[PDB]
Amino acid sequence: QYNNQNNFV
Amino acid sequence: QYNNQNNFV
Amino acid sequence: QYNNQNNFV
Amino acid sequence: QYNNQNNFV
Amino acid sequence: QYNNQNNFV
Amino acid sequence: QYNNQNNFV
Amino acid sequence: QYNNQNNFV
Amino acid sequence: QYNNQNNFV
Amino acid sequence: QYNNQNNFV
Amino acid sequence: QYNNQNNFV
Repeated sequence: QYNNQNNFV
Repeated sequence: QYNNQNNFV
Repeated sequence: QYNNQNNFV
Repeated sequence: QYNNQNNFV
Repeated sequence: QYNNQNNFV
Repeated sequence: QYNNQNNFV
Repeated sequence: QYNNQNNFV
Repeated sequence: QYNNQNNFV
Repeated sequence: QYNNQNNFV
Repeated sequence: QYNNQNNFV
């Protein structure tokens, strides 16, 4: 299981 | 299972 | 299962 | 199962 | 099953 | 099974 | 199974 | 199974 | 299984 | 299993 999340402001 | 989410403001 | 979502503002 | 959604503003 | 949806504003 | 979709704005 | 999707803005 | 998705803004 | 996703802003 | 994701701002 590969879980990825990223936020760029 | 591959789970991906990204936000670009 | 491949799950993908991305938001570009 | 391939699930894809993207939003471009 | 291939599920695709995209929005371009 | 070959599944292909592309969007060009 | 080959699954491909690309978006070009 | 080959799963590919790319976004170009 | 080959899983690939890339975002270019 | 090969899992790859990259973001370029």
